[PDB]
Amino acid sequence: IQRTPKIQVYSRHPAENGKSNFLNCYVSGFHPSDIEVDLLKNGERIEKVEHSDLSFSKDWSFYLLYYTEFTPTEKDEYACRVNHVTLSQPKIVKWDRDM
Amino acid sequence: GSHSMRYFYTSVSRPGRGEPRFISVGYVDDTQFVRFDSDAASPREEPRAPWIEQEGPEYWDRNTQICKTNTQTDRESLRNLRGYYNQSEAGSHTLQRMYGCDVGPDGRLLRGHNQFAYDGKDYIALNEDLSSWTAADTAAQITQRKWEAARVAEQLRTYLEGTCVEWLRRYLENGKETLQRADPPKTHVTHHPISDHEATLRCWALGFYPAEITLTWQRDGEDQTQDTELVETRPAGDRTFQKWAAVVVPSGEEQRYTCHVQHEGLPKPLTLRW
Amino acid sequence: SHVAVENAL
Repeated sequence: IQRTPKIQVYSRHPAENGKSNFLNCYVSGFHPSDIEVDLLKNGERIEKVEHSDLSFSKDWSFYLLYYTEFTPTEKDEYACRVNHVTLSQPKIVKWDRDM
Repeated sequence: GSHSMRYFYTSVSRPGRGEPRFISVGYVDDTQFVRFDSDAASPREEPRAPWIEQEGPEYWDRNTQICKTNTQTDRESLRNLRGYYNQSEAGSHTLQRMYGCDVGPDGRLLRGHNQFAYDGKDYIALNEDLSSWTAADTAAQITQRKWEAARVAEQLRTYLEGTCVEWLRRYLENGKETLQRADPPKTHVTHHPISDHEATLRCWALGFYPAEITLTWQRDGEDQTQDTELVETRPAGDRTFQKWAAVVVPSGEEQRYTCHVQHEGLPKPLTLRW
Repeated sequence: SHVAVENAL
């Protein structure tokens, strides 16, 4: 009766190095609703990360969008770190501009 | 032509850390327009879309009061449910509700909804006839008998056929500039060499509304349902959505592949290629 | 607008 979160990390607009943008971490399909989500820049936690209001899908599983304004580059690494009761340890998903 | 309004209620208990937290969000189609959080300093229903901001003080007062009442009622429900299932007071539990109306092109109710889930599982639901209930288990059958005695079905049918539809159509008119203007996807195809044998073709759909969309890859005209990677439709963060579909092709055969996109914002279905 | 009907489970 618990469901582990699906995770997608991506940008609002197509990535342009030096072009300002939004980094998204979309967590969905999870239950219960208690969840911790952090956006990371080069391994470090980003403060000023906002999220959508808790809602759920037809199958009752919850979904949330965590996002922050960012400017991409060739070297800067980005990722999402998610913790949930169904996870023995935090799950990290790296941002891939082609996905 | 097939518009909906939905409210989603979520209450979660936190034993030893005070009363359960109650959250409510409301949607017209795929657009959230209100929210409420019982933990807020002075909890109010708050606007989440531009077209709702115009509603006057009485609108906000009334819905805020309903939300505050629901907060308390949900706490009563959680306690009752705990008893039905002989559960202890040490565990956190969840009560969810979704309800609302679908309106047809004639402006009449097409379908009403009112259903509940306890700890992520179907608990009780109002049937499509809006006059009978479907109870998932013996606990939910207790609830049903209380709600039959209180004639809840009759009260909900009234709301769903009248108030619900009337407000939905009002919202649709007030926000018609955004709500009744489908935004077709911006589309393109990318190509990512895996090695010399093969490469990935990814078909993109960006910034579309509403969320409903169909993306498929074809080789020579036949669908690749089996070899296609299809990600879940995701929010862009600006009230539009994104989706992509990818397929692995042998180097030199990219030619045989076409991406097909269907969306209500498109004059005609698109077919893209690399 | 929210339904004004309220019934504990």
